[PDB]
Amino acid sequence: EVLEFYHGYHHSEDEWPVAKTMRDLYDKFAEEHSGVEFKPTPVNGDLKDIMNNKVASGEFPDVIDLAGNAVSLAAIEQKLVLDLKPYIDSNKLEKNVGLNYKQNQKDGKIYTVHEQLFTMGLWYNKDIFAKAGAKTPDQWNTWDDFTQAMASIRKQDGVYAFGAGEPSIRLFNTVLGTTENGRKLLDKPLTKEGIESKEFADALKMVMKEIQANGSKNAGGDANAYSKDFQEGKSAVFFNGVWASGEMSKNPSLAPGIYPAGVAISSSGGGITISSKMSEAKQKLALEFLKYMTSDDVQKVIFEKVGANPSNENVNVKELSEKSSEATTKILGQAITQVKNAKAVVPTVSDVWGGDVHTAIINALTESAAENVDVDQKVKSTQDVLKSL
Ligand SMILES: CC(=O)N[C@H]1[C@@H](O[C@H]2[C@@H](O)[C@@H](CO)O[C@@H](O)[C@@H]2O[C@@H]2O[C@@H](C)[C@@H](O)[C@@H](O)[C@@H]2O)O[C@H](CO)[C@H](O)[C@@H]1O
Repeated sequence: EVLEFYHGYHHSEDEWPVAKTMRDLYDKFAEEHSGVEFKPTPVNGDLKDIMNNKVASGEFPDVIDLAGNAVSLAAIEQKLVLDLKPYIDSNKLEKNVGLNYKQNQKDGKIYTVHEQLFTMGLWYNKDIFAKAGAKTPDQWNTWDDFTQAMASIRKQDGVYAFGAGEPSIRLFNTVLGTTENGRKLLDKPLTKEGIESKEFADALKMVMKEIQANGSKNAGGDANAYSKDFQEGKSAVFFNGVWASGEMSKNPSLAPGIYPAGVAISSSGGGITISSKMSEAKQKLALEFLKYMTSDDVQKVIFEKVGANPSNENVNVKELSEKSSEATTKILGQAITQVKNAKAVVPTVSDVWGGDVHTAIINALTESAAENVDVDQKVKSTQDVLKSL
């Protein structure tokens, strides 16, 4: 028997050393293991496609690491996915899964566990801000402070303010969390009245206006294609998580911050997700793999080698940052501490409202960058699109 494990760590160690570290973690589990063999399969392209193509025709990949992506809602309805909570309970792994335990709980059931937490503030270039005379992220008490800082930076040439596209939903996600009503919207699945909802409409409009001011030229991509520009000093701010630290530590000009009014993103994300339709032996090896990726020793590697925030609460991130000589581990701990000490913390749209709502909002924010789009009627048509899904 073969247990197929799909992940997105396909990168050569020369393009992203983290991928190689992860792959070393996986086939070390394979060598550790009986009558069922573990087979890691690195996916080049969309991980959601592997899942969704199997969900159609009523199946599921044996094991998939969704890497922050949300579980298919159709997969849960058809119970293509195993409930992980009994095994966690049961093997005393509440602390090992950390934030996943409460946040990935859907009616007392856990369908996915992310070994790396979706801990997300933002990144900014200290030199570009200083030169523009722009308020740094710690000075952004309101949305208007952020937009005024962005306007100042655009008065300089050679640099654009920020990358828009996928990163622009992080602005929507956090600006919604600026009021109590917006925060409770992100506590439940999305409803028609929630879409409509002055807070939902205002957030949409604020961000779209800023994305349009940011320029249509600067909305053609995802976070991965904006990272290079930021490392090279071509942009002022970069909306990505703490896990960016390894790529970020190379340029000492760039620093962690969080979003206006002291808001940060703190969610689990989708992670290790396992099929319901397997023999007893490969189901228990798959749960053994969850146990492994979530163990004390692996999570130390998750923090120290992989520059990410571990799900395991037994790993002392601060003390490890304390005793490290690594620049990566230093700003990693700094970035995590900022999110942990945010005035308000929100989950990702993807986690709470699902992958479809995530994608629809990203598309609408991207489309709004076009110079000929009226923001008011775009907001209205965006909320028209959300109600239908
Ligand atoms: C769902 C989502 O918004 N994912 C974005 C995000 O993903 C990264 C985080 O989930 C991080 C947590 O520490 O783990 C990273 O592995 C993950 O990166 C992505 O997934 C892995 C498996 C690889 O395929 C990576 O190349 C891929 O980026 O952040 C990235 C940018 O850092 C993207 O915006 C993702 O869309």
